[PDB]
Amino acid sequence: DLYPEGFQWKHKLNTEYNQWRSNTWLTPDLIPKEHRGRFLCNFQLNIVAYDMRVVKFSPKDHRQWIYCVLYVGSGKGIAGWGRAVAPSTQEAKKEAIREAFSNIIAVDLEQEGPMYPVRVNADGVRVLLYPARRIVANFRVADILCAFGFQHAGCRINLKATNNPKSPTHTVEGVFEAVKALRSVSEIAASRG
Amino acid sequence: KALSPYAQALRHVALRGATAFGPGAKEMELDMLRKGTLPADYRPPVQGRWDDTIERWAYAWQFPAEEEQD
Amino acid sequence: NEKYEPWEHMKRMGRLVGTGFYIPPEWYNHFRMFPPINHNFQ
Amino acid sequence: LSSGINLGRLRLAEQFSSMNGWQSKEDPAFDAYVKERRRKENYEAFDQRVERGYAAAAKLHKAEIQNAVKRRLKSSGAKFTAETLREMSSAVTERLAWLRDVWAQIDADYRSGDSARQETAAQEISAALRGEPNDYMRWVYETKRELRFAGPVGRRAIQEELQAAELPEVLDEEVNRYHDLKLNMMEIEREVKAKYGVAGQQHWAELQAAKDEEYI
Amino acid sequence: INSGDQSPYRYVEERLYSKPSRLDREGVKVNKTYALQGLGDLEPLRYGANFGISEKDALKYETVAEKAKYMEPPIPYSSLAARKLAAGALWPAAPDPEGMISKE
Amino acid sequence: DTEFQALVEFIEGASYDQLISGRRFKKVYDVLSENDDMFIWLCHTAMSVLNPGDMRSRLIYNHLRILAESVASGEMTQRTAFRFFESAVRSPAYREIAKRQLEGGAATRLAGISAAADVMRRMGLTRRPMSSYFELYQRIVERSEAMTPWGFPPLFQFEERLSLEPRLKFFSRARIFWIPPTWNRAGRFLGPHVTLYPGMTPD
Amino acid sequence: LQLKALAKDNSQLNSLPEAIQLFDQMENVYGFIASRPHYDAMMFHLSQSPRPEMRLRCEELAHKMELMGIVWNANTYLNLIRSAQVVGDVAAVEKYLSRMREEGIPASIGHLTWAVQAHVQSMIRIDYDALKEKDESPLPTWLEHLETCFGIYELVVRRGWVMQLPFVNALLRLTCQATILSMERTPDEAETIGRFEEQANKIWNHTFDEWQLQKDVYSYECYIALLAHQQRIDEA
Amino acid sequence: VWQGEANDKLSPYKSDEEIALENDNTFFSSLSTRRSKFDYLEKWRDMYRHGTLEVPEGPTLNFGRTPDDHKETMAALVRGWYQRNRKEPASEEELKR
Amino acid sequence: CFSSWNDGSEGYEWKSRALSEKRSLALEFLGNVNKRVSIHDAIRLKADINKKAISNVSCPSFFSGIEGAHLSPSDASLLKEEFLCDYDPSDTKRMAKWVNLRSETSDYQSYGAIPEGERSLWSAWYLRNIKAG
Amino acid sequence: ELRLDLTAQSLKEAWMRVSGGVYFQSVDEYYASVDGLDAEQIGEVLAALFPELNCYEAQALVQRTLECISRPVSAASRQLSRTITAEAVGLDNAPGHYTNFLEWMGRLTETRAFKTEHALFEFSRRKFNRDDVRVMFENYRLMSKATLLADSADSYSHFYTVLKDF
Repeated sequence: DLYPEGFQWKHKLNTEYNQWRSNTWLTPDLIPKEHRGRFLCNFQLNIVAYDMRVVKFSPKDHRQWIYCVLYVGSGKGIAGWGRAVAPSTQEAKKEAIREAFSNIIAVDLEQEGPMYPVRVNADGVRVLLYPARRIVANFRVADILCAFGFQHAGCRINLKATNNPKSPTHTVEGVFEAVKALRSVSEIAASRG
Repeated sequence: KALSPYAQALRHVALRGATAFGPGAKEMELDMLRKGTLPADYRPPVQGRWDDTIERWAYAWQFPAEEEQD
Repeated sequence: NEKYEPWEHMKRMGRLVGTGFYIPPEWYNHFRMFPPINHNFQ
Repeated sequence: LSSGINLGRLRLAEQFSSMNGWQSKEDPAFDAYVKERRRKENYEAFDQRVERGYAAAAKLHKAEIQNAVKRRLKSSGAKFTAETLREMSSAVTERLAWLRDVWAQIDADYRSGDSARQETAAQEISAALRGEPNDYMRWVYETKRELRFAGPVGRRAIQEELQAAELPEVLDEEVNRYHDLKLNMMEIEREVKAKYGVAGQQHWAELQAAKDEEYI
Repeated sequence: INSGDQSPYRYVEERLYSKPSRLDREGVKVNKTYALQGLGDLEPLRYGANFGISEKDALKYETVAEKAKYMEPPIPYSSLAARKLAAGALWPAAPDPEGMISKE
Repeated sequence: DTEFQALVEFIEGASYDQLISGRRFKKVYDVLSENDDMFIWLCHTAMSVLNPGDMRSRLIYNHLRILAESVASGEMTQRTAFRFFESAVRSPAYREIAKRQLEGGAATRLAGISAAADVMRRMGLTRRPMSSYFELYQRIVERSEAMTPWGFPPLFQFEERLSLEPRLKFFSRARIFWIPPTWNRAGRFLGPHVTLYPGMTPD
Repeated sequence: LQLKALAKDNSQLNSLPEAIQLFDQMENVYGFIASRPHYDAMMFHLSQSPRPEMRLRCEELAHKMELMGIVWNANTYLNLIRSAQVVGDVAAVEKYLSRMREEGIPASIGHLTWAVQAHVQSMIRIDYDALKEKDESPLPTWLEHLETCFGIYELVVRRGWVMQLPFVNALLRLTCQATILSMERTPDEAETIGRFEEQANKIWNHTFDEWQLQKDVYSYECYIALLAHQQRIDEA
Repeated sequence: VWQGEANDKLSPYKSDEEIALENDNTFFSSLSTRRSKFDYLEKWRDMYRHGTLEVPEGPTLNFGRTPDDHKETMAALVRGWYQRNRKEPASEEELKR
Repeated sequence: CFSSWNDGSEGYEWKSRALSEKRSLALEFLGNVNKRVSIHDAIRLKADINKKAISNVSCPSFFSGIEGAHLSPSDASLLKEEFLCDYDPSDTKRMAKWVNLRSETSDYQSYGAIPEGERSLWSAWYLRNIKAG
Repeated sequence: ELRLDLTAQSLKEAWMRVSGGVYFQSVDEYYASVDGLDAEQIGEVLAALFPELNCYEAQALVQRTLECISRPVSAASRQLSRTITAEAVGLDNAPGHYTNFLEWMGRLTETRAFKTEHALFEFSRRKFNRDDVRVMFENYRLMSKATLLADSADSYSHFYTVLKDF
């Protein structure tokens, strides 16, 4: 929503005639206060994983909540990823979406990708992001590279040094940590002079 | 706007009328404080020396230094 | 932790605004003219 | 480097260090600076409630101009460059200058001394503090849309009538934002039940009957 | 405070400092009202609204190392922290010194 | 007038129930304490101890003024603003300026906080137009950031680590702090998920 | 001195990012606080590029200058007029000329020279394709831009000012650019091209020796550009 | 005058002395050298209190408040504009042509 | 009468006629398909006949039109304006604000006035200018 | 205290009899805090009219005459000197700026807004019983909606009517 503040007419509503109709779950408080009325681009949701987690409140009471990892992203260069746990599915999706909007980042799409190899690693997961003229990744990584708008890019993830290599948050966390550590050409040229 | 300060002064008195040449806003506040008819949301000009010190601090944060070289 | 830093937050806001599809708040341009005070190089 | 600028900065720093060296009738240059600043402040200040109403109206106008630039860039699909930021800041500053020139009249009427002028100025201040928008802005948006959609005789008539009336520079996106808003149903119901009586209630009952027939 | 077949000290301790109490403060829909509702400056600073620790953000981490890794640093100062600073309640008062008297 | 609405609904609810409940008082304690005047008073108390003639103090003053206006506008959240404030406070230049103001003797921090209250009145940084002077009185007559010798609240998060080390006795010498899980009996409800803090007990 | 040398350096392409990085290295790493000569040497270099980010940098630098207790002078308004003229913004130049006389700072001849150059660059950046869609000739806009600057030339001889070489060079640039734009946009209107060429020859042939001025590299540059646009290769 | 400076297209290039010579050329704009808006306001303040300057009570330039504001500012300037256009032929007919 | 002109359910026999006229005009402007016909010679002549039939109708004037054959400043202003100004172009435009020329037809005669979202029969777009005062 | 306030009030209206009507204070003479009578002029009066008057009582009298001409005399800086000492704020060698602040804060305390903000503060600190809430219910029910809108035009009049007893 691009209009959080403005003239509030009494004879007229706050809604417009040609407005995109919302979803069953989409509420206007998902985007936080510092990002409200700032994004000029529409976002698309992609779910990384749903999972079932037993949550302990008391020694006498254990609930079974749902834990969801996702990432939101637009093809114009802005994307973020999040994860949250909640008693239901749509509540986990809402809280993970507001977590993904809380941790949003961006890149420079002048070259539609990197211009130098970025080899980074978190604890165990080692991800390389190298330049190319095509997109060289598996589908779970190619979807994230399309979420950032990186069409001329290549990404390779090694998960063998992790404790749980089959965890679904490791690949998206590694791609976001490698893209976050990538410097643009204008930033390097300004740093050098 | 590209108005001359002569035309800016003429437009100023055209916008404010005859009260532009009368008392200031804080003189009206001083009269309302002395007569006793001052509302609660108004800040009362109760002490002149300390308000002078306050405004001298707030204008000293923008006061230019002397860069002239003899 | 150094991943939450005013220079890192300013760089994140700068590369967020540099897409052209994010609108900068007033504190971004007001911190470009008045940068945060660094402890280094002293 | 013991230069002129560095020694000037050093004596400025030691002058304002304590409380003593910068008070009244102590340094003549700072006294002349504060005299010129208070001289300008004696002319360009308002009443405090006038300043609060101007702050609320300026916040609303700044938000509306930023929403206009958002609507233009959302419809055109272009990027937010530094040139659009320069244009938006220039439009915001000229609208704030126009709002200062408007609220100078409300400050003059609030400090005039007449009963009707002070009551109308208090009405304007209370309307600005509650967040209620101006009817002048509604008339300005409507006459800008009618200037847009009229032919050349009507366009020349509106442009010749309003050339001397100091109107704000309103973008097309503000008029489109005002026009594309849906109207409130309950306010129309209250107006049709206050202006007309039981005939208005029967008209609203047959309107709700037509609504429930279209629901079928 | 109504005891309910318990000692009142341990009952107020369970209603203040237990895990379902602080999770009810964050908002979980626990069984029936494990935390105290109306407290002013007597509320502990761990469970303030403007504090930087939220257990709803911490329920998605399965390990203390993940909580030390991924969580944000806590908010240092708040209004309740200002009231406890004005009251001097940031550190408890020193009791009578038991180091050299006796063990009676 | 949301605080007056909370006050009158508290009054009507407590007169309807014929008791002073916890839900109604928690609601009005949350409505009366949602204001961001605390962080604005932090920034302005840090700005008060500066020097109006020094250029470095002018840089720090404009930085903290922009920070307070950014919090008051709602465009910057609280935690990143606290990061900016603790980075501006921990600098050696700001501590040097505070030490010079302490060693002066006729310090200008009182006129600083008075002009800060006037600025918060004029710029609309408060909830009510005359609340800043009562908050100034509260900062002066009570233990707060206004009576600290350096101009920030005295917590260890606003002090340097090199000064934090030789004074305090923490876990091990020579971020978020946790109890390691080898302590299976620390307290009644104490465990590894309970954080600890260096210079305060928030419990 | 390094920023003053980088402000006129044409040896390499990277003079402006080198100046930006040098200013950042002076402020952040060296710990020096920028004075009026640093701000003037930086804003004079930032006023040469018509990129909007560099103009925004110049405006934020002028705002930080006026916020840090360094008041604006004739050089600061001259740098602002230089930054506003390279994009062809006459409205910002007129607002700066009104703000300069608001504060009592007198406008010298260089401010009116760069105001004439602002009129030149505003004649350059007319959207001629939009006027071709609306079937509007840009001839009255060219006549307004000519008569405004000739009114300025009648103003500078009425105040008794000593006539400077860049002012007459700006008038010659204005007339030669009007002739070039008339040949480019309205090629069939030969009488307007003849009038603009006659005014350009009047400025080139009589106005320089009227004020006893000697022609320089820029004066020959504008006339060589005019003769090169007319495909008169031997005279050029 | 502010409507004449907006359409002059030479008023930003003119000094204060040239516009003050062009508009009235009298003692009323004479300052006796720094020229600004507040100097004219300070001079006209003591010209009002003496009482050599007469200023009508209330804002004669009205806009922004009511949707019909150009009508009320036209009704506040009919006397001044009519006297401005009719007093110099009164001086032309009083010199006994 | 005069008391039937104010608000508050007074003058029901003519207020319900005006509210039914604007709705029935809105229903035939949108939901009547048979009115979207190009005009022919039967429409072109008979509308000109109906143009002249309304122009032949003269309004019945009242008895006001019948006539036969140190002053105050307010009384002398009325006599001087009647003799020196026989035609006033400024006052005849003040009549247009009171009469509000083409009140019920300019709602549909304007260009782009009615939006597409309010083009249904249940929609209340003819009630936007109703102000109780 | 009653001797010095009645002596200062006696000199104020005796000055108003001889002055002859109006007395307007502008901005600049407010900033210098000079009233119609100087401390030399008032101290000359107290030495001439009152023979038996010692040194420290006479300068105490000229202090109260200067503040009674400007505003009504408020005894609040004497209480603020006890709860706020000089070295706590940082003004040890500036007694003039210390006393200028104490009457600036003291006259800021006596306002309706300061008593309102203190009442809203103590309401948040939970210092009321059921007896205070019930009388606040009677103070709110006596205000009508027309009376509430006249009080809500000011920022503190609708709060103070409920919290007057508190």
